[PDB]
Amino acid sequence: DTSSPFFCGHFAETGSFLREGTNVALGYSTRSLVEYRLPRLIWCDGGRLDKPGPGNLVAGFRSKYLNHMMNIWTPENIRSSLEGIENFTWLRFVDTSLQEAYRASHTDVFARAVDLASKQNRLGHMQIVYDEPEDKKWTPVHALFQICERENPKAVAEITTEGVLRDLMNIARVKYRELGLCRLEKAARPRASAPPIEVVCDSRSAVIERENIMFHPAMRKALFGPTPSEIKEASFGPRPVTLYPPRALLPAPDHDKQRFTNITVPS
Amino acid sequence: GLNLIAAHSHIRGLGVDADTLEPRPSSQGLVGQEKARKAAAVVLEMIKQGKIAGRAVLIAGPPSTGKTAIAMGMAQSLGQDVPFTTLAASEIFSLEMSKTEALTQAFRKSIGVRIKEESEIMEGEVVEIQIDRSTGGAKQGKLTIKTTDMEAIYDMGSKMIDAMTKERVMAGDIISIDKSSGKITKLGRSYARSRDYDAMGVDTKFLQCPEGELQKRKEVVHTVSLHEIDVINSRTQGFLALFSGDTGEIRSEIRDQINTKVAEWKEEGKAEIVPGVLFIDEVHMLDIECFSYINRALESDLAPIVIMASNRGVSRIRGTDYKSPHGLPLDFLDRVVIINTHPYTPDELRQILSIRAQEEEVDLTPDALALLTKIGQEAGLRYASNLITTSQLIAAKRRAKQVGVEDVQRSFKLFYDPARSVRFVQESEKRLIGNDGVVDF
Amino acid sequence: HRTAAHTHIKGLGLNSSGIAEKQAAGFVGQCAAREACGVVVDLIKAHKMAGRGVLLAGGPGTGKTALALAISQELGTKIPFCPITGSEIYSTEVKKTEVLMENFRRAIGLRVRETKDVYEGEVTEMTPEEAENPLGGYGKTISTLLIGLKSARGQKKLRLDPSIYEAIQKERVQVGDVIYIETNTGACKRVGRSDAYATEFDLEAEEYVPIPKGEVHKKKEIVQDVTLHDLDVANARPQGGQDIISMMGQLMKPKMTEITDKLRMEINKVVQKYINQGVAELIPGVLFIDEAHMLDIECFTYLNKALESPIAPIVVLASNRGIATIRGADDLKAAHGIPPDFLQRLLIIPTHPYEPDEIRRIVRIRAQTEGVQLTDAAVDRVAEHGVRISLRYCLQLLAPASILARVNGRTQVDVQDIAEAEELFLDARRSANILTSTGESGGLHGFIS
Amino acid sequence: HRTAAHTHIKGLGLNSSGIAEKQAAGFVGQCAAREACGVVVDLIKAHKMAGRGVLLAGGPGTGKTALALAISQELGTKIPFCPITGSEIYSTEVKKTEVLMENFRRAIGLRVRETKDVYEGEVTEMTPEEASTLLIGLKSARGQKKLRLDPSIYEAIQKERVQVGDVIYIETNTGACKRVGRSDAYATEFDLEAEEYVPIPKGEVHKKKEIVQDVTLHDLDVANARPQGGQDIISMMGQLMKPKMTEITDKLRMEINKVVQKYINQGVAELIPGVLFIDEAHMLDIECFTYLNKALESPIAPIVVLASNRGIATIRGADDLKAAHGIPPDFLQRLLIIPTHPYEPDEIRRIVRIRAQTEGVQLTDAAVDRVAEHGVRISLRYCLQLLAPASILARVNGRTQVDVQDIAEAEELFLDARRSANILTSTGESGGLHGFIS
Ligand SMILES: Nc1ncnc2c1ncn2[C@@H]1O[C@H](COP(=O)(O)OP(=O)(O)O)[C@@H](O)[C@H]1O
Ligand SMILES: Nc1ncnc2c1ncn2[C@@H]1O[C@H](COP(=O)(O)OP(=O)(O)O)[C@@H](O)[C@H]1O
Ligand SMILES: Nc1ncnc2c1ncn2[C@@H]1O[C@H](COP(=O)(O)OP(=O)(O)O)[C@@H](O)[C@H]1O
Repeated sequence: DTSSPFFCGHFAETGSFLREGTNVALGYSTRSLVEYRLPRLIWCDGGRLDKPGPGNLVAGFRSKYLNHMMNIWTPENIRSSLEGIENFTWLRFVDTSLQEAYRASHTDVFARAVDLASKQNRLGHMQIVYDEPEDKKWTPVHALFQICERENPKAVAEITTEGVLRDLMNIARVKYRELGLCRLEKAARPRASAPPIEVVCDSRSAVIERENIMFHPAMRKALFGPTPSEIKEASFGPRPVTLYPPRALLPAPDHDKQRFTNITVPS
Repeated sequence: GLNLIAAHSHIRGLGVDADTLEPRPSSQGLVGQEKARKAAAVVLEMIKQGKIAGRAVLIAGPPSTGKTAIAMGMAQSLGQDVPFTTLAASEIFSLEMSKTEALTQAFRKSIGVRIKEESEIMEGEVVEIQIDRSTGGAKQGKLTIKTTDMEAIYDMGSKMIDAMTKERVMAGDIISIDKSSGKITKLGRSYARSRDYDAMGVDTKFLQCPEGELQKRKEVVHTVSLHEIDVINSRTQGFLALFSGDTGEIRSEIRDQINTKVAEWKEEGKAEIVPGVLFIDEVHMLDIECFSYINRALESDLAPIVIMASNRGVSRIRGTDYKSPHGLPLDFLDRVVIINTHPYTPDELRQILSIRAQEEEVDLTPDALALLTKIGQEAGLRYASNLITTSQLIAAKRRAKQVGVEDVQRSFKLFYDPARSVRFVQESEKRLIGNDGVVDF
Repeated sequence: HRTAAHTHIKGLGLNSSGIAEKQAAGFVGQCAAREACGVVVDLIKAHKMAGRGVLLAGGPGTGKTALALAISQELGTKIPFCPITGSEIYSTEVKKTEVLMENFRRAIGLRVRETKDVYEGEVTEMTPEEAENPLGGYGKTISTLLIGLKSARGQKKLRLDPSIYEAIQKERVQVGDVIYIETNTGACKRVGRSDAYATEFDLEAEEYVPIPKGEVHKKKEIVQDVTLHDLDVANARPQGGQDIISMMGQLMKPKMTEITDKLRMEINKVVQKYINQGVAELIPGVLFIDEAHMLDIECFTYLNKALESPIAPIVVLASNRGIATIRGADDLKAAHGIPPDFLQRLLIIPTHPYEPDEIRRIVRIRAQTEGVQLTDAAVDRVAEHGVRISLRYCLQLLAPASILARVNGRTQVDVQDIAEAEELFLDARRSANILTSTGESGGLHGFIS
Repeated sequence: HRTAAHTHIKGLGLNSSGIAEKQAAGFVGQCAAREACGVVVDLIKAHKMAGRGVLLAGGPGTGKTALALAISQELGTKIPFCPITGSEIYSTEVKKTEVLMENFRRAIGLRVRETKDVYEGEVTEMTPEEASTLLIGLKSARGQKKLRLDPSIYEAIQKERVQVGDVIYIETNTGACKRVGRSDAYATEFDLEAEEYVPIPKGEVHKKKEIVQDVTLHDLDVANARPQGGQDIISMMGQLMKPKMTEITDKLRMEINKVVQKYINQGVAELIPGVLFIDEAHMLDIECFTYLNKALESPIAPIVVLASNRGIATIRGADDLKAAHGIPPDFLQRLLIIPTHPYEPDEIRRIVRIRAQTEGVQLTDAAVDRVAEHGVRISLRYCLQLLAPASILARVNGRTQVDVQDIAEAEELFLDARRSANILTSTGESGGLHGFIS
């Protein structure tokens, strides 16, 4: 006897079994019964303070002259204030650049995490290699102020012969695994699920904005991984090339039998 | 189904005349109160005018004298046109945000913008669908539909065939292809293809074919408040906030720009502003930090009319320590205009109990109604209005038809009125925990 | 199998004519409270209720919550009953009126039929089919599949969206894994390797299940018991579907949020749409607020508007206070801690103290409930302690007095065991007497005053 | 045109020599306060101000905020005016010495002139030239026109779904694009496509218009601190990732002053110093009159008009000192204090006439005396709130103008606070079942 939690949304019921015989196509028809009906003046034309259409004549000027001209993170407005007591004095010594800071001060928390996902750490390795009394604790001058990046006991701990400190830094995972909290059957589950509420606005621009925000294929690509065609064109080439999801940035689910769903199978 | 009989499910409007403003004594539920209902009629007729600011009318009066009744009458005598917003004054003290801003959102929720624009829709039973997916894809296809009058064939784009296999439109569905967007809301199933449906329940509703033409334009009228637009223009996809309360401190420049664009929409004739009603129930539960903002939110052009109800006499103001009439400061009592109510005469008590008896459909003998009026003279309306619901059930215990004196005298015997409860507390001091002592026999 | 404080209570013990017969189904005496509780129970089971106030007065140790468990065992299993306290609603994430409304909509139930549309198959050929992808930064994107499901009677070769492919992809479905695609959300739980690929020389510890018999496109109806607060939480924080809001919203930590008025009205209209289709059945319930005097005045203000709703469960308040001061404003005193304006809604049920024979009957019932048999002189001794000291003190002198009896090789409890357990284990009154007498001065052998 | 409590306030009503004249521009009397507020308006326009404080005395019922709205309509739409009450300074996300600086940075204005070159029209071709630059022909109903695009604005066109013949709206300067719809010449290509079929615009293709437009410095602070609006798509979660107000440090403001002075030295923008009107300043506690005494000494601070109606009251947050106006004498010496005296009985009738001809409610001279009687004997805010209900009692009973009888009915239908207090005390005598609960 299989089961699942209750579903609050509005799917599409199949008509009959004797019609769609072999070659059928599933459609993502999940919509919320809770709706929110907006006109095409507020949701599309000139009600949003971000959409730069006619009538909303401010949103182009305000976008340009607050994100690219009068901005204290554009590289021209950093290059004039980097020479002394001034405000971007410290930027030479943190392991960044002007383009690094300009990309870090405009993207999301998400896209900045994807940019962190393809940066090989090296200041932990300095403590492994450059570890002599004669070597006077060498740090690169363009990475000088990253002190806590440099002296880290974890980097030395991951190298030692006996793992007497690697059995202390992640003992939470060992205690969580040895209690059997991954093989234990999930006792509780939510009693109702629902898709997120969408706007019933009857323009094509609303459907374009919904399928570019609610789905937003850049985050889906950065979350699930690369296409196998991309893996073929990156692994049969003559030279090594990089990938924008360098690995599948989906986190490993901490429950082995039931991952990311609520569906229950009897046993 | 979600129309369970509450304590105000018998009020179907304010009940007054709309031609000479005379409070006729028994109509639409509100029975007995005359002067307060005429003043509420004057306030109601200056709400629908629109040519006045956000003013403040204070429904002051004793407990259980029909103040929430007058407010619910004004709520029912407007329909779903002018936005009425209830506000019990303890929804303001939140933790997701501050307190003055939680009050400002409740002011912005009651100023609607009403705009009317057209759509083009299609009714009709689908006769058949053919889709040329042959390895092929969603490229071309034919749709033959009909009403009772029309019948037509359409060819479909790729981003419509991808909407036809999305909703799985069968041969016999009653669909509504909104032409400007492309969504498909299946209104039901046609009866004439009842044989053609196998993967349905045994009990399944079936409609008829739509009557009239197949391609028509609707003049839908939407009305959304300024708080709606404020929460929409606050995040990336922020309207979910007004369904989950996760909105925070909204910056004031967004509210200023939306107050500018609503005026620019009004002057171009694209919009229309509807001032609503805000009912601050139990207004004495606000501290002076609230009144020092309501004193200035009732000044702008965009302010709804505030109706509010106070029970307390000379009482203390929260936040401070000094007493004042009605629990309100005097610099704020200069703003408000007060309607005083009165206690109820016994014949009005009898016919209010008669209306509350006819609402729940409980039969009463006149002797039991006389006894119930005699109880309501000494214990208030709420106790007798609960004795009705108790006495019907006690008559249903012993399989009777009409309630009588032998059941009202049991409901009065088991369930104490609060006067005898105060006497029970005063005569059972040593075991009930007053402040310090517990004595056990 | 653990005897709690309320185990002998099995109901009110009422006759056919609604008259309480004393010493029946757990209770002893207490006529005028149990008849009124029977009236409340039949008020619940008649559905003409949209918010009624029932107060249970009476001093501590007189059985206010024994009546509450009697009501909760008289209504049944399939009627919602939410017991809370007055200190439980003071939270740190939301305002306390949100916790009140969440309890009010925990106390309303709904019984809904659902038709799930499973695709229960064994994956035969899994091959992605990407689409055109010009220069836009993210690169290629898989847009179409050709997954072939193979049940026992008639296979099928179906085509998928990108989102249902991502639902597959976050489940790690290889070739051979049986699945059932749930075409309500889009979710698809892998069950295991099919038994046509079975091999005892294996290491992954997979669960081998046979091929699912029947048609690959099944359709099954179930019955579900969902409260309105479950629908509020479902539409508030979305955790269903295969988009990004409903996927990045189940990796974050869950927070209680403030479900506003508009969602609580729209879900009411959705439930009314369910009822008008002849599918769902509404079953209202009880909110039992024990210790209602701990609620401050900002909660009794909001209970007025919470009870003026056209759909609102019946409230049963318990308050063991006399003339006391309300927690919110410390300058108006009233009976029970209830404010004098909110008190008029309530149908106040009193509760009277006991008698020196009713204590004997309660001691006998409690002794034959826990499993401690004893003699009549010992019953008279425990009833003497019940008259002198307290009611729920003399019940607690039965659990050591069994054990000490098992110390002395006995089976039944005699006078000596209770005469020793009254000396080992003390009450509050004699402890306060020892406190006042011995604790004369603060110092080394004194008490911190 | 809907009536507020200050609809009839148009301006201060002064002479050319800065002397107030009675019954001018909506005011009645109140000479010295209007002369002092005229001097304040001239000080704001003179641009020799880096933090000045102006307090307005006088009890409730007198015209304190009418002077402030007179100043706000005397300056015009150009110079920014930020009215905030005291109670708005409290939040649950930031400290209350930061909402003051947010109001100071909302007060200062920065005016930029732009010449937006908009391009409405139907796409004729999408031709990639180099292998990069992609020409677009924008066909109007007056003629098509070639257009060479940057290789970064084309990646903003391409994110939008523009294929063959979609009408578009290209901003030339700011590079902002919107797809309006599919043109109606390509309407019936297929028969049930789903687009918004709009006609080709019957104007120019190249419309050149200029716009003067303001930016407050607080919007610069927020737009330079956190990413706002455009690419902030992770804010749809809501819990921790929403645009929560954050503690804008002094270093960020100290750099934004450098950047704005750079763009003022190029002659691009203009600077206009604004007005912060803090109303009911007793709600400001002593942990903010300490911070104002520092923050007004900046060389960038705007003028602050404080309003306070109290006498010798207790300063909030420190219960063991009394002071005039609820203002600490550490701070009260900074302020220029302007008195606001009460109203004579011959100066209430003119307020009744002006408030009556603002709402359109016309009435006889035998009723103006009765409204002035209620204005003298009770209050001024109450007598002005019987002109609007009595008109509702005028057109219902078959009349047009308001007589004595409608106001004699409205004084019984609409009781004030004083007679309600007398009914609350004397008539509501016993506290029982049918009594008030004190
Ligand atoms: N004029 C009236 N007509 C009918 N019922 C009334 C009237 N006035 C009061 N009631 C009833 O009396 C009860 C108390 O009214 P309510 O306004 O809730 O009291 P309070 O003003 O203390 O809130 C309500 O349940 C209402 O049904
Ligand atoms: N009528 C009764 N019959 C049997 N036991 C009772 C009765 N009334 C009270 N008790 C006992 O009193 C104890 C405490 O009662 P409780 O309801 O917790 O007191 P309070 O009313 O102070 O909450 C319970 O363990 C219960 O067994
Ligand atoms: N000189 C004046 N001319 C006309 N109306 C005035 C004048 N002064 C005050 N008022 C009236 O006073 C009311 C505003 O009082 P207000 O200044 O808000 O008092 P406070 O500042 O104490 O709150 C307005 O309704 C306005 O009509």
